[PDB]
Amino acid sequence: AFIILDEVIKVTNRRVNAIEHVIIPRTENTIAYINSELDELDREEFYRLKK
Amino acid sequence: YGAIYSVSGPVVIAENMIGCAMYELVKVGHDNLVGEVIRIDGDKATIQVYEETAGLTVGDPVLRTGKPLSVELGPGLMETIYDGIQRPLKAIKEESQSIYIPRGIDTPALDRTIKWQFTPGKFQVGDHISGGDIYGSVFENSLISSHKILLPPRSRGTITWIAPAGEYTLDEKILEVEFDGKKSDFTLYHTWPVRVPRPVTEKLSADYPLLTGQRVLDALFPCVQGGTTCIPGAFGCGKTVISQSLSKYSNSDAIIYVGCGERGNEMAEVLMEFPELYTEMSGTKEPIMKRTTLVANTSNMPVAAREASIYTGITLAEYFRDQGKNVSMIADSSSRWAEALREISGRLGEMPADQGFPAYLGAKLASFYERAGKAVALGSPDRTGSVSIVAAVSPAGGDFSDPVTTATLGITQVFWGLDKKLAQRKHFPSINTSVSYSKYTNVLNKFYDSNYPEFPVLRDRMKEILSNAEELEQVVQLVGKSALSDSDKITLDVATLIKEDFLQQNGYSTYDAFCPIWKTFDMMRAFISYHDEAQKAVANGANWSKLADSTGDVKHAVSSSKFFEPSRGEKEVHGEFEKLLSTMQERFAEST
Amino acid sequence: YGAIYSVSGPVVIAENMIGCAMYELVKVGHDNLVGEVIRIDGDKATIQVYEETAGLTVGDPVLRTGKPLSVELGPGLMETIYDGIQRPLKAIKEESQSIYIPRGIDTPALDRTIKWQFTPGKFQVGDHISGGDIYGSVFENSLISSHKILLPPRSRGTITWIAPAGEYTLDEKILEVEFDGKKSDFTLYHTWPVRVPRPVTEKLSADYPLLTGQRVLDALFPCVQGGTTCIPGAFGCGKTVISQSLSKYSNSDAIIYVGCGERGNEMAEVLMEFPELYTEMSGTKEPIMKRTTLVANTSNMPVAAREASIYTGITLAEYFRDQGKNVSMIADSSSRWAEALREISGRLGEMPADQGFPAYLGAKLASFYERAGKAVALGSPDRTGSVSIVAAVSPAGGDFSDPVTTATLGITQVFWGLDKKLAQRKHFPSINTSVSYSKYTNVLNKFYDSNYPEFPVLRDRMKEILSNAEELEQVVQLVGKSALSDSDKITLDVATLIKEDFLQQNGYSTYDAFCPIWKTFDMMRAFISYHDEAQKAVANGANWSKLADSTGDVKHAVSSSKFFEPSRGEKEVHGEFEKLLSTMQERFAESTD
Amino acid sequence: NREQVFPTRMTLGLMKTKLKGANQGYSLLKRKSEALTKRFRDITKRIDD
Amino acid sequence: NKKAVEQGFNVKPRLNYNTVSGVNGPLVILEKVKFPRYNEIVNLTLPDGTVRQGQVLEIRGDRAIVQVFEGTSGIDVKKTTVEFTGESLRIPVSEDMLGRIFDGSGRPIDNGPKVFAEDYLDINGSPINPYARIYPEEMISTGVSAIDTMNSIARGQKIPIFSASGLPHNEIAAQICRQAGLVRPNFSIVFAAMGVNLETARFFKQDFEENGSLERTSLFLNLANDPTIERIITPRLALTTAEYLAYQTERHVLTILTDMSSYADALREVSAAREEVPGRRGYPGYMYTDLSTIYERAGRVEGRNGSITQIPILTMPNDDITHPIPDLTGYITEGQIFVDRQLHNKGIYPPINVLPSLSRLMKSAIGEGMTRKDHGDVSNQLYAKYAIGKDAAAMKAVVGEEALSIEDKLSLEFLEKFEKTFITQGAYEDRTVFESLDQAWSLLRIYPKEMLNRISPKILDEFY
Amino acid sequence: LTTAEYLAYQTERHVLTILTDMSSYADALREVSAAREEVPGRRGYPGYMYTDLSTIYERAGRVEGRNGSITQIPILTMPNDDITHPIPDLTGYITEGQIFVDRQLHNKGIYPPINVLPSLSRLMKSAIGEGMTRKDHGDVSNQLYAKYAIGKDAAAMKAVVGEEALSIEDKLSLEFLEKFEKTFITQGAYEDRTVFESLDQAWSLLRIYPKEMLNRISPKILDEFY
Ligand SMILES: Nc1ncnc2c1ncn2[C@@H]1O[C@H](COP(=O)(O)OP(=O)(O)O)[C@@H](O)[C@H]1O
Ligand SMILES: [Mg+2]
Repeated sequence: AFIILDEVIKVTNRRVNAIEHVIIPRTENTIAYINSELDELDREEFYRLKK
Repeated sequence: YGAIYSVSGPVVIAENMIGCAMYELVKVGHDNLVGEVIRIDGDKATIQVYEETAGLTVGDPVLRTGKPLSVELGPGLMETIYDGIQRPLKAIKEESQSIYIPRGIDTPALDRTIKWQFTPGKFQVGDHISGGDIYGSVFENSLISSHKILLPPRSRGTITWIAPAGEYTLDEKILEVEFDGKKSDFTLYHTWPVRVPRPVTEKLSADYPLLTGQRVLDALFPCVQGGTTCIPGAFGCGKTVISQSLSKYSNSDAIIYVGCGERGNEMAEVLMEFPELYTEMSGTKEPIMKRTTLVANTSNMPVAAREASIYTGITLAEYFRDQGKNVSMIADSSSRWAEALREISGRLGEMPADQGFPAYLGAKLASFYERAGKAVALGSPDRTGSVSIVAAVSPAGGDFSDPVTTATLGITQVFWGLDKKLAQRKHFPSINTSVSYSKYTNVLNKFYDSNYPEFPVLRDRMKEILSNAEELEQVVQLVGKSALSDSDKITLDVATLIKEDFLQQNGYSTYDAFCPIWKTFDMMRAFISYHDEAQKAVANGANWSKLADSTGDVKHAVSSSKFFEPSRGEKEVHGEFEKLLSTMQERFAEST
Repeated sequence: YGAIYSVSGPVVIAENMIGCAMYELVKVGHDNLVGEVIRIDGDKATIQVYEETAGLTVGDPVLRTGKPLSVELGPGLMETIYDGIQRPLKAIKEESQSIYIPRGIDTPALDRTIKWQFTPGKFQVGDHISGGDIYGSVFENSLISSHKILLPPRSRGTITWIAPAGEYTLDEKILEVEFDGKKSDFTLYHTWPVRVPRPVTEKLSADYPLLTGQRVLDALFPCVQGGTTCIPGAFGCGKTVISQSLSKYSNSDAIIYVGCGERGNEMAEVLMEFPELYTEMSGTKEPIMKRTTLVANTSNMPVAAREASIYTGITLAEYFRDQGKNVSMIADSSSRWAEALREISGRLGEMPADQGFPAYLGAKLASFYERAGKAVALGSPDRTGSVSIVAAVSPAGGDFSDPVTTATLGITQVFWGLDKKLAQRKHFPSINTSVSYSKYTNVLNKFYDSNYPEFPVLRDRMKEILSNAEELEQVVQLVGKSALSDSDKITLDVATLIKEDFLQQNGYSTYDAFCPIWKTFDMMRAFISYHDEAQKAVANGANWSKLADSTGDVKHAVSSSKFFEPSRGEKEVHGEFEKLLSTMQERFAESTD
Repeated sequence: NREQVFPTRMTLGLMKTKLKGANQGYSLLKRKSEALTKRFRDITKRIDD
Repeated sequence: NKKAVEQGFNVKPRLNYNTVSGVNGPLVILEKVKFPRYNEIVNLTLPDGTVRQGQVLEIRGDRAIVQVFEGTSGIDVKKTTVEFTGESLRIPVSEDMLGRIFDGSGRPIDNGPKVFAEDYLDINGSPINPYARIYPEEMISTGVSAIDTMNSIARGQKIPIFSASGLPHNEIAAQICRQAGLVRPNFSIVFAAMGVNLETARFFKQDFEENGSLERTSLFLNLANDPTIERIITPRLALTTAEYLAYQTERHVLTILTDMSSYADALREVSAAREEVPGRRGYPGYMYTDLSTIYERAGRVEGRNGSITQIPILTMPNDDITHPIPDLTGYITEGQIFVDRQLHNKGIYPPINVLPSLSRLMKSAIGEGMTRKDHGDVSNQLYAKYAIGKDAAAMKAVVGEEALSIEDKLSLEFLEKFEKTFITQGAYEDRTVFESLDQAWSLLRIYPKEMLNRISPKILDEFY
Repeated sequence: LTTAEYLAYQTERHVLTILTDMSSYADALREVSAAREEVPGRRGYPGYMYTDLSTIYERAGRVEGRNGSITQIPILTMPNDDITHPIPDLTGYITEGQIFVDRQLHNKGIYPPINVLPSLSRLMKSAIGEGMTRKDHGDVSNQLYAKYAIGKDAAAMKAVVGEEALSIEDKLSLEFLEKFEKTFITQGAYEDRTVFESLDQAWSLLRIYPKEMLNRISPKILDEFY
């Protein structure tokens, strides 16, 4: 039980760190970039409508 | 003169307006609605009226004021409540007898019926006078006595006639100055364009600190008279406590609180709390409103008023700085102001820059913050005032990635960082020491070496203790707490003590309402001495649990260092702190 | 001669100018600024001038040349530097005695004082001659010998008089053609409109590779002689250095290095370094500059001149193709050309389309990249030149989603995409092996079978190794390296070796400045053989950690194969690679045993 | 340092959902690691006994 | 001797146009203009007597759209009087500009005299002939290891300083100015502040005064209080002064253009005032060209012993390279020095993240002749191992410290002792490039000789 | 709002305006703005939606001389179930609280489907007092919020670490969450629950906890009401 529990704890801690340091930052960066590109498209549409 | 030609929403085009300047306020319509000139095309002059534009028909006269949006600078600015346009809310209510603001109401921004005692200054008839020179003094309040009457900064020349001492209403002539023709006659007031900063002879470096009273704010993240700070200003974060402290316990000789688009009941709360304030500047308790000017500005006000609220506030602060008074300006809802600016830009149709904000938002923010700073006032006598801007950012959407929040954080040298979670944890003033910062420590090192020499290294070591405690808390969350060494345990215990006593200051409590800078320095000395004694005991090899059991009395004394009352002040509190240091060293050494 | 009605930025609307055709060259202002007509709104005719518009006044005369923007083709350009409107920068410097380009200087594109030794061609008096036929040749320089003088296209007739052998300037008559009773006098040079592509007999399928010299470009994503190319990437990725190395060490006979929106210090670096470099071609050491001409238009130069520089460079490349030389035009930044187009369109007031780039940007890029291609020249004698276009698109923000990048990828055939994560940490060339592709591998299979038969299979094995190790790198970054199998460990180690030694090629070291085709093939053979030997040894049962500990010497020998000097010759280095492979096999066998 | 996502309103919503799910999973897994570590400390104490 | 005087002794009357057709934003439009120029800087007189300068931008027939640098505010159709000078904006330059402090528009704020002009040069300048250029091959020993060894600044280089709002980019730029010097043998600094704070301008002025550079420095201060339209011309004025002092006087010049982010914000405000293309993030599509006309005034020229090195100080909004100002500035300029908030928070000075940093003109200007033979290989290897250190640190964070290999552990040790001991410097510590290379060789000797794969075998044998 | 202003201020009565579909109002603003030549703003809505919504909302509030009040319940309709939309963003900026109706609660048949975690009233401390309501209101609400958050956390935690491994403060919190959602939040559409009856139900829910566990409640109120 000790060995299995230690292996499972190591896997779970590894996955927690992987999430917090890769998945959350990657998804946050993708969110920021998509929001920036959507703002860029909105600005282009605004300029075209202004013309 | 002018006449209406076209009305399509707030924008109004007035024909027959040859000679009308840009950004000049014009009385639009028969009700004398106030609006500025946005653009000119020959005779026409596009006007954005401030109040509601419904009912303006073609042919309505458009009188041209001749001057841009101006602040009404003079006596009687002090305990009044204003808006962005600088309209007296109390006087408007008294005149109209209605809870609403009647459309196009033109009550004077200063009380003309009140009589002010005028004492002539050192200048006499035939002596040269220049802009910013003090040619008289007016007794306005008890907190603000000798409200120095200033010649308009642009005006100059030779004095032809100066009124003698007596009581004179703000609208009557007080001084005549002949400059290539005696066309100048000066009352107790003058009008200054809002967007144009009031000139100064020289803008000194902001050296003296802004002692707000809160221990964390004036110890770890200090601000200087003439410095610009920032505050998250969100709901339930202690923004009310910070504003109250800066209003009543600070070094400032005057306070300019601007709302620039706050919510209606929030404005009701602040305008009901501030008249209930009392600052013990003198022996007898007197209201803080006697030295605090409000720019109360809800969301129903014109978007132009909301965009000009902070400008009017900074112009008032600049005026009280030109008199040699240290002024602190609290710009709550700076983002609200930015949103008003964005709405105005959208009405213009100007191209958006970032998140819809106009292209010039960053430039306007930088200029407005640069208008704050210690400066020697123009003209003789030589006097050095200062304007402190403490602008609560209040980010839109609860994110610090907004263009206005980013610009404010970049420009302002201090961020005080109220923490919503820490405030919810029943903590005051709920300052997040992990994110808050102050860049005025390098310039405050001079004042600290002059007055309390060890204070900079003390606050640096306290910050190091707090950061090491955060790291140790992360370690103790990751692994067992008992695995931490004796030094780590001492760091955690001392930093928890620092948080509980030094950082958590209760404004409601009488002993911690306003901790002076000397008492804050002495408390920092006591806490650092306790930490050093514990570290020395650990180095001696004694068990930390036994050391804490033996020095619980010293720990209780360090905690009670909060409870020492600043009412006695000066040597009495300092002497008691000297005694506390002696007891801490003796008890720690005895346990060894 | 019309007046000026409006001068807003780089566009000049000229009033009282009825009769000016579209894209007609005009001389705007008293300084005779060269410009092209865009719109014709009645009398007015909007002009994009190719010089600075400061100082232009309303009323200044505008002369209509009656001709389109025409490049000047003939002997002379080979080793020079131009200015987009084809003003020789050297001649400008000598004539003005100043470090700045004067506004509206009208120096001839080709020097007229120089006398060229002209040798008449196979055409004699009375023989019919058609467009693009070679009636003679001149000695431009040591490298470009027999610079074949082409009769201009769209011109035909019977040769009435041809000049004998001798030395002639460009002004002197060289040949006279009678057509329908009208005599036409032809010289060593002839002007051609840059907008209209030069005619060819029939464009052919490109089959010979363009040897860039870079290992990754030559092996993984090859390019042909006559194929378009694109090199997107952020600043500092390496597109400019890749272009310069390609111009230095390509097998192309002529180079047209075009600078649009590129800093002038790059042009200075080319002008300084190329004379020092030498080409082994033509049987003797001849300077690279003798076969490279520069169309330089610095970023601070007039905005409208970037399009002129692109068209001038591609027309020079087309002329040298019609002469039968395998040319490769290199645009510094088609993205800077597109930015100039966007600026002109915004000054005009057109609809922004996507990201502000005008709606015709895709069509203009498509036409410019379709200028390239292997083709048989227009007239006898039969010859087969080619023009490769290696244009470095520079996306805004480092995102390959830019409109210019998307249109360029739609039109081009080779994608040498650059990763900035590899640009940093000095991993040049920073070719992103994942997104990068080359559609010329199928046509290059013939060349590979002819010369290096195992090249395609070794290249495919390398691509498979890199892709598998990219997947394994994602897996290891997610869930660590404990789960990976032995063969996964070998795949990761060998791919890291390939990226560190083979793909990573320093273009400014003596050894790896130019890795030839045979050296690149030998290095792929070495690395693939190392992967295969490690896989076989591990499948035999040997532990990978112990095998790596024992064969660290072999791994270091493989990684150090990039230091082998290509100057030692194919025979000597290939022997070194064979010895390396033999010793590697012996070491792996000993470790397995 | 990002994901190759085509900028669109639907893709933005999908990525917000992914971020919310990842944050929820991170909190859940951190709490599970804490509980399992408490059980592990009990297990190792019983191992010593 | 000099014939430029003869054309000077000419008086040209100027037409005073009271005919102002209209005004909108910063653009004031005139009517009935007699033969308008395209960049004629005008002297627009306000009704109150204030005189604001402006230059025409678009000139239809009998019309000129003037933009005024100080702002339209207060401009009235009836009373404003606009006189056309007939020539573009020309800065009065001389050798006596060195040691004088000027305003944003060149008006002297040093309480001294008006500059006794030796020549009037157009601020817009002209492109330097690429055939007349000289590739900068003379290394400058800035004294800081992160810029001298990892990167490398030549004499004609225009490498800027990418940084965020709160970073110590100003202290780094002042460190470079006080230590810049040829590796194998002074710099007349030309400083252009654009929208900087009073504290920043005061810091730069005090640093120059205390280091003695103020005797050879000509400040063009455009504070945040100064008008936001003359941020466009302040770098033009400073760069025209630098181009004079370098090419027509043979003085090596450091041009420090602070807050190019503020310059570009002014550019975006001017563009949005018009119907200009929005480019990306609202900045005009011509931004690249504008920044090119700014930056590309650097470099050396043939036959003139002067040189100009441009060290623009950028302020990236969110510390993002992908933002238009850093992206365009990297595309134009010849490198960049990336000041890192991560390293600043870590406590390292200078907080230079060398990975995003680069210098085109290292290639030449470093080697066997300019400095010691090993510099290029050492820099390449240091970049590679620093990146391996950062990647291994990320892998350690993700999957614990035990899963790392021996190479990853060595690379983490190298990263720690490289950021802590090599990048880190005192504010007044200057390291010779050879000393920096020796420290770099210590950091590489952390590794065994086999793992230094970017080092050439000869250099590795001769220097390990 | 004009009717509300009239009644409340010229009649001295309390109003409680209940606006409905302010999203529809913003769509009408869009239609009116584009009837002119106004260019659409961030999401098509006009750039002055902040001003229009500010006027409509801040038409309410108490006043000094008049013994009347206006309350507002704007009731938005979030288009894509997001707060980043301009209508919810501006409405949150002007207004002084949020009440969230949740699809997760609605799909479980819980009426009203209001989730109390995102919902808050910034001015609750003034309304819930001693002279007003009953003196335990604020502490009871804070305790209910804390235990409901703990209940959601335990509901997520059960499927991760099993029901048995949950603490007592998690099992009792799951029971509290079930009773809270199915009996307190779940209110009959025509069931009139006065504030005192609702507080009595809240105390009935809280009583499953021993007095030691209820920590957010003040000791005096805990000793008196439990
Ligand atoms: N093959 C290579 N070998 C060595 N260095 C290279 C190579 N390719 C690019 N570089 C380096 O990259 C730097 C940036 O130049 P480059 O990225 O080509 O300009 P651009 O930003 O226009 O692409 C240069 O200083 C050069 O040293
Ligand atoms: Mg380039």
